[PDB]
Amino acid sequence: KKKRKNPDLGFSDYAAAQLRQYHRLTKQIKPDMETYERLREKHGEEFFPTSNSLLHGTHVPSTEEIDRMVIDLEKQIEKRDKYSRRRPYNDDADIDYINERNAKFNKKAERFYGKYTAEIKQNLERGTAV
Amino acid sequence: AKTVTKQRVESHFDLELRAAVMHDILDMMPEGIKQNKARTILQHLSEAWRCWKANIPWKVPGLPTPIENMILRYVKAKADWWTNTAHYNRERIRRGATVDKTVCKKNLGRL
Amino acid sequence: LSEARARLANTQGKKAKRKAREKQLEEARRLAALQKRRELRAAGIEIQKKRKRKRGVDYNAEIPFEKKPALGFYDTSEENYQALDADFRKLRQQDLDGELRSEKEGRDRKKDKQHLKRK
Amino acid sequence: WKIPPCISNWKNAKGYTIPLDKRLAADGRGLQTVHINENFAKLAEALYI
Amino acid sequence: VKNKAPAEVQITAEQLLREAKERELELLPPPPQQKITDEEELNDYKLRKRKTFEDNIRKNRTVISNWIKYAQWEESLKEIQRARSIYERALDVDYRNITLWLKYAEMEMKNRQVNHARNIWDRAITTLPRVNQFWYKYTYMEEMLGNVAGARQVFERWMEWQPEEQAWHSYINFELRYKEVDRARTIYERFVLVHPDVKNWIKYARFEEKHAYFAHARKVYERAVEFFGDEHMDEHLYVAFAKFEE
Amino acid sequence: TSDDKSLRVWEWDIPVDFKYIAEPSMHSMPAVTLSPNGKWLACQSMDNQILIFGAQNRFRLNKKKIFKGHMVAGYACQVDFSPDMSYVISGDGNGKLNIWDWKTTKLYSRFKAHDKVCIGAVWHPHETSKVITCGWDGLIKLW
RNA sequence: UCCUUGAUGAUGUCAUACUUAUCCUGUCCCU
RNA sequence: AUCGCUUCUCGGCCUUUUGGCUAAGAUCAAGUGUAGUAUCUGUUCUUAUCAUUAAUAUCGUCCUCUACCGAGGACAAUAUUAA
Ligand SMILES: [Mg+2]
Repeated sequence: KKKRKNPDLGFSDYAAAQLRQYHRLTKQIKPDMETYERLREKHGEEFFPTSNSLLHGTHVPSTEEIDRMVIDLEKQIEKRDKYSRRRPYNDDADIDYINERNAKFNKKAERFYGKYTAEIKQNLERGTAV
Repeated sequence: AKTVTKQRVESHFDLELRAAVMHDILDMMPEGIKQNKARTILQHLSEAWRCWKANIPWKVPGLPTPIENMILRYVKAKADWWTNTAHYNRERIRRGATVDKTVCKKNLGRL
Repeated sequence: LSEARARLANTQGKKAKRKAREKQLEEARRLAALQKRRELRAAGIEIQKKRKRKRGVDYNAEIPFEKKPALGFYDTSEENYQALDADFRKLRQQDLDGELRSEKEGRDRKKDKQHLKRK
Repeated sequence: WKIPPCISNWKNAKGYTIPLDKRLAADGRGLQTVHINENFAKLAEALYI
Repeated sequence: VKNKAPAEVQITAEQLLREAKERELELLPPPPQQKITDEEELNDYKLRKRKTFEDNIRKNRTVISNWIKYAQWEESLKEIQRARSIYERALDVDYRNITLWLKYAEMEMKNRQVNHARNIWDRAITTLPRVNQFWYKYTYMEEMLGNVAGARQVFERWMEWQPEEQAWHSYINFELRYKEVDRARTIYERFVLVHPDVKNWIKYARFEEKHAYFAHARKVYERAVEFFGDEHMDEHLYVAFAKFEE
Repeated sequence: TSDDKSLRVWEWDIPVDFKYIAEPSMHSMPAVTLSPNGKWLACQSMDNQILIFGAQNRFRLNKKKIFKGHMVAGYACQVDFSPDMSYVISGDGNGKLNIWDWKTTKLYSRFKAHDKVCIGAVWHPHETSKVITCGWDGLIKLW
């Protein structure tokens, strides 16, 4: 029995998120050795190419290969589409906005200036006192 | 290529100051910053100039100190411009030289 | 209090307000002209219309400011794409553009309201 | 290197409604700290004497 | 008869805000469900939408999202030659914007155009070669398509640039994923020759441990402790070599 | 009723129009029909609804009665009311008749009769047993 | 040899009250 | 312990969001009329959908063929018995 924990830190980079996404996708894939050793025996010496080998303009993927690629890419697109999970909308909070963009601007304002404007909120709720 | 004559002077100054700040914030951000956020800093520059004219102390509670120092720099530049223009126009209105009525009211409002 | 609520809700100038009405009227006149043209095509009458503008017909006629894709090192002349199935007996203007975000989030906040209020 | 949104005392282009604590987050007029001198005391006392 | 009397409710400002938001005096109704018949009306719809997007492109000019929305709309209707034109125009505007290359290549992958997408990846890694996103996705497309030798060649083109630690580990993991502990050993030799660091020799030695090559691992150890010298080394190298011989 | 979305009411043989009704909201009125009581009008507005306008001197549309179970994006159509004003039958592009309860204001019944879009629907004025429809497919049907 | 889903008198008419292609420039009442 | 589905909770992205300038750019209180339009209040009529079976046989439109006519095929309910 094995065990692994993989949380995430903050954003920091569009390349670190790429690399995390790549490690996920690249651990998920499983090779089939039959096609591999078939192509190995067929191609022989040129199966371990350098940068300048010759085979750049030759490969033609059979229908199952491109089907596997498109299925994988659709799964990847769906996992990317779930990137911002929608927080649930309670209506018990005293609303503070006259619009739909106004609400999101007030949310950004509470993100940035919520740590500082905490005494004045207490004054406004206790009756503009202290 | 329209010339900056007399009715375009202030608008062109504010058109060029804003471009200078655009260049400086594109060069000031480090290597892996998301390259948005120019509009927000320009709004802060506008607010620092309005607090300068209002003699209101301007202080944004969290703001990176290179951005805060750069906005203070360009606000001091526009302040020197505004004040030296007010000196020149007041000396003109005093000596009797030809001035517009609009620049008379503008000079009163600056003074 | 009524004027207070009406002036708190407002965020638009005169010009935005007239453009909103103009867009509504454009939608109305487009539906009316569509009704007339669909009736003419239904009964069968080939009345044509004019068009007087420089650009604008360049969009459906061909590709607007076409750049061919730069090509190289892999033969890309045989392969081609399969076009869209029409299905002109179920299809809606809403069906092509997809559900706009305010409808989906309205359905979601309705579901949230129900599951909060019943619990 | 994150930039906070500008909440202005003057301009409200899209006519939003901003909470009062946010709207009055002008800290400089709250930390301005009008501090009195100690030479008013000598003046007041000498004048009463 | 009106009665002055002190109340109970005492209306507040947040109640005014709640009642002002519910007036909805800017929320226009959605357009009516309009069923379109034969392709005259479909072309009229397309005319309206293309005019809207081309007008947004005229004003913004830059603003890369406008191009992306218009290209996604063209790919949704399987008119992907239009979208090839739109992405090529957008790359004429801004060729250094990496997600634009990504969306163009993922359209050509998604629509079963393996060969167009493959051309796009080749052009992408040519023009923006220090963007590692491009190389990962192109060597991953060549692995999902089954072109093993093609992914070998793209990895070799990528190792020509001397990228970073993670690129070489991804190439080694590719090799080890298939078979080929000898070729992964060659890539490990190149990697320790192009990134000399104590942690890299430790990782390569740990590799030779985990594939049971204790004589090879000891030769790596003897080649590492001699290469670093005498005056520089931190603990970790001799700690790992001590733990190995333990 | 006109292509421009307005109604013009007139006395007979006199050119001027006494009452003009327009609201920026209403999309159009391609077909309008008058109740057997002479009390209510029914327009099939393009906007996918039916509007009731009081026949009575006050030509003011009333909020209480509305109909929106059916879609005509932009089709001419006939709306009729079952004699006795019990029901309203709309014919639509999709081809399905929409029967509403006037009293209760709710789509009581619906048919997918016709395979092509259907226009005029008539309730036999004397017999309650049936209605007659027509539409593009070229057939007259009796329901 | 089909086909798809529900929110407690109503509806209509008459009367009363509130805003002009359309303009004029200000005062009451008790100790 | 592991994998998948569902309910609930939470963190991160959420500049995706306030897209110029000046003398805050300037200024700052009120009915006079009508008819016409809109809204509200009563005055009047709400609870349900309507109308035999089994067996047997066979004028109108459309298509094809032959010289308006004839033939063939298909579709549209009809007749009889019995409670
Ligand atoms: Mg205004």
